[PDB]
Amino acid sequence: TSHCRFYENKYPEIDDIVMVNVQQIAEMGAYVKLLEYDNIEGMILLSELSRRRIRSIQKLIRVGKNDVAVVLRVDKEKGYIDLSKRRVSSEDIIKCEEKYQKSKTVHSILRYCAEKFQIPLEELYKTIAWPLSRKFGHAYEAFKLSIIDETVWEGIEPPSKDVLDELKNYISKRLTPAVKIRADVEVSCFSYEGIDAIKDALKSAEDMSTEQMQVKVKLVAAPLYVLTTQALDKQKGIEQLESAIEKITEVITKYGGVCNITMPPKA
Amino acid sequence: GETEEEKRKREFEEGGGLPEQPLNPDFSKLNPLSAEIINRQATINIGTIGHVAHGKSTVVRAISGVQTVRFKDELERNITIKLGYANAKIYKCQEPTCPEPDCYRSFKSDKEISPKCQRPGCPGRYKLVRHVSFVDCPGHDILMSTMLSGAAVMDAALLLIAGNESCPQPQTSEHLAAIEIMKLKHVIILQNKVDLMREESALEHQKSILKFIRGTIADGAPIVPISAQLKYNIDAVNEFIVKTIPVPPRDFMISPRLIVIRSFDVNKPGAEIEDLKGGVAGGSILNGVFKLGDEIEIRPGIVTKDDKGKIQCKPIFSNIVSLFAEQNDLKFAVPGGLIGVGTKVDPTLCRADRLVGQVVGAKGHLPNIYTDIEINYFLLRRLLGVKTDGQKQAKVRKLEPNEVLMVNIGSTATGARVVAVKADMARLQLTSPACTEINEKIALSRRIEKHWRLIGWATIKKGTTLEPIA
Amino acid sequence: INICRDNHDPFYRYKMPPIQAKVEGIKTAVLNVADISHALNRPAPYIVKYFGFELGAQTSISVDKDRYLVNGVHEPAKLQDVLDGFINKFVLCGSCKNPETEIIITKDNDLVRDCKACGKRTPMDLRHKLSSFILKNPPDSVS
Amino acid sequence: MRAKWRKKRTRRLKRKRRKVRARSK
RNA sequence: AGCGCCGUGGCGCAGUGGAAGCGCGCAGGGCUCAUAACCCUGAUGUCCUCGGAUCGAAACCGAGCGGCGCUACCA
Ligand SMILES: Nc1nc2c(ncn2[C@@H]2O[C@H](COP(=O)(O)OP(=O)(O)CP(=O)(O)O)[C@@H](O)[C@H]2O)c(=O)[nH]1
Ligand SMILES: [Mg+2]
Ligand SMILES: [Zn+2]
Repeated sequence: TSHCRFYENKYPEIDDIVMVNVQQIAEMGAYVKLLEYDNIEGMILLSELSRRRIRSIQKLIRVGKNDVAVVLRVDKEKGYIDLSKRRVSSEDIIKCEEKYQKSKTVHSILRYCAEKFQIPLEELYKTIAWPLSRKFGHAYEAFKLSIIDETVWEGIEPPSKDVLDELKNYISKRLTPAVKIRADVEVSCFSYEGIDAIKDALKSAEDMSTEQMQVKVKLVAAPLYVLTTQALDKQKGIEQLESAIEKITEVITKYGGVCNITMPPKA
Repeated sequence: GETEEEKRKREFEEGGGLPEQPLNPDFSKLNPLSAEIINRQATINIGTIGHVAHGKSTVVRAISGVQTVRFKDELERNITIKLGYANAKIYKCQEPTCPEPDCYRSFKSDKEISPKCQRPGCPGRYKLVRHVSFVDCPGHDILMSTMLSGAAVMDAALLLIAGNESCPQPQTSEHLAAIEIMKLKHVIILQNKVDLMREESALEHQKSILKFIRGTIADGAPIVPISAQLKYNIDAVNEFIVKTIPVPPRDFMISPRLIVIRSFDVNKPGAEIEDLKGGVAGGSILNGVFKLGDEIEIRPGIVTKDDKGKIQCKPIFSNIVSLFAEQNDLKFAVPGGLIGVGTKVDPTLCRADRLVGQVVGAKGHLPNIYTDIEINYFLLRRLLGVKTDGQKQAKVRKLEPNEVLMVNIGSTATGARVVAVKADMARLQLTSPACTEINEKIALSRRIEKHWRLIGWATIKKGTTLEPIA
Repeated sequence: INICRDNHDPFYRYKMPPIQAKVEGIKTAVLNVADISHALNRPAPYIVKYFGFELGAQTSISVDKDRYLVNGVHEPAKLQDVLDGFINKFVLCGSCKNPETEIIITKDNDLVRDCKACGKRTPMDLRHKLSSFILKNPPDSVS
Repeated sequence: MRAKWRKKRTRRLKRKRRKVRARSK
């Protein structure tokens, strides 16, 4: 069951930017629900809606799908929202869809957990999502850090530990991201012996592979040797491949041949 | 109840198989027809020449059965740049009761010493008279240096002409004249297209061909009507090859050498490189008895330019890891056959058309690179390969100072600049390296109508040698 | 596939593919303008706007996304003939009639046909609207 | 009509015939 | 021989973790005495073939098919 607004409180603040799905139009416009903040209803007057001319009303309203939203005035005493679709720009739309995805993913994971446990989903956001959004600024980034670091769940009080286990398993199953760094080096040697030099250099390159990062010097051609590594954090692969580059240059600068680089390490 | 594969294995075993070459035999007694040599290498090189879009490789695949790759997506259909290599074994059958013309049988490189007689009712076994290699030269107007290199490595020739097309095909004339330039008078004329032909049309084309070859150097060349697609008149060409073409003098007294025309990097992709091979250079030994594990150096080799602009050549020494000929890895190589010299050479060095027309010498000999060479040149009266629509085939003009000319010494495709032109000698400067071994027949081509045009022949007389940097 | 001309029947020469038209509501999208453009060393806008010049109707041009809409009911023959007028007036040079000539501006704003085989600077018909069109967008540098 | 544009068109046609003369002479 | 891309309703792009998407198409209706513009409403589909993960996978992954952009003819 979908409830327990993703953000902190029930009533949207002033000038906060949200995302609304059209639900019902009488004459004045889109008095509809929010999908980023609380699901409380809010007015959307038609003049607050259209930048172009108002030609196709039905093609424009698009009931059943989310759209941008800027809040202008809030009812904080009985509950209503003054919300608009005119105070937006494209670069604003970008962060709008960003926040849309950010809230959707956390709602999906915690809705799965609350559906499986039959534990009221508001208790899930109380016990889990809100402390993570306090520590780390957003529960999505907190889940991403949980995938690498277990410490995020310390100091936080489970409603039951099986909740922790199921959440860990599901975030590991769906939020699994490790990026491949590949480089390309031309052997341009015109010399006497390079094949044995290639043996030495590639043995040295593959021995540098760590237990968590196995660099594999694969063959795709005679000059072009390719270098692939699975960067686990995406900061050490560049220096690993730089070490391999130093190795290849140092090997071939003495036998008499020449080697040159085309593609440095890039994710 | 036996599979075809089990069968083939059985009559391969019963045929004597493919025996391994001995490690160290008596070389003073070996001939190119010893059973030790014929089973695992080709001693006669045969070239194929013809007009463009004719099907030279098709006759080769009809004779042997090994395809010529025809690679590079674009070149899968139009024309290929490198040569075409295929191996054929000339099997005669020892029973004289069967007719002579169908006695001869050409088979692939994988055939046995004595496989059964395919003619229904003959219990004889084939005896291999000789294993021969086939070089499919290009047949286009731009590719000319590779053709002339193939002719230089050719020992026998096969001219191909089509019937219903126009009689005077000038590409064929250029091929035959180039073959005449490089001292080859063993040519077999082949009429490719006979099936779509009338009885009188074939006779008229034959008369035209005979009239064509009256004033050239070659006089007594046979003509054979063969069908490339119908796969017939195969035995006739083989018996003609056996009869008319003898063995050019190539014995073991002459010093060992190599002339590389093609290069082959050995970098099988997808697998780990901890199991890798060397690099193969496709070269012909026109003279020399090369074995496994010998020192060799590529004479023109590494080409570099210094800050002053001077051309420096570093001869590429290398240890031979292996020699590949015929089908099996062989211990010692027989001159008169293309061989893949697989060496510790760099993978890039043999990648592209890089070892195309270069000269290689074993340790124990010093071929000399030259920078300026004095040539003795002779030239024809009209260019060949120019279809004049009824007007006096273009008469060739005398050479001029400071002209770029494509000079093919042996196999090297070099662009020379003219320093002096005389009545019968000339002086050439090479911005690209060339080396002089003994005589090394040369061909000359000019830029007259956009693309390259052969003009005449030449021989090296003098030259300014460049001492290699150790 | 055309031999790049209309009243010209060789077997050997430079090639052009025919152009066609699909319907939109109405305006015809022409599929084969970029390929002919590359076969004539002349940008697609020159093709489309010349077709319009000899035609006399509203047109839409968008080179980034391949939707070249020319408005009107034009059977294949009519637009292939207008493009034939293009190639004869523009693409082919004087002496040999080379189907690859570029459009070049010297220090003077003399828009000129320039060839490769004969290589002359064919005196261009600046007295046409496509001349002003081409001079508006310098070739391969403002497109 | 707009005799403005007709006069301008006549001037332009005269200009074009003059430049054709200029190339031709 | 290997890696990066893709898998349409008639076409171009897209979100691929709530299950067929819009523009442009089209059949039909609305408006106008009339046509267009416009307004609207509807019809086609096995996000490729088969599994894992999941309440559920066109979708996250995979055990492969079909096609593409490089290495480069790689004994
Ligand atoms: N009618 C006929 N066609 C043949 C015959 N042999 C080959 N062809 C056809 O020639 C066409 C091209 O063959 P191909 O071997 O690739 O030509 P090529 O000799 O390599 C080109 P180049 O002469 O420049 O080297 C093929 O389609 C083949 O069917 C033949 O005997 N008769
Ligand atoms: Mg060939
Ligand atoms: Zn011209």
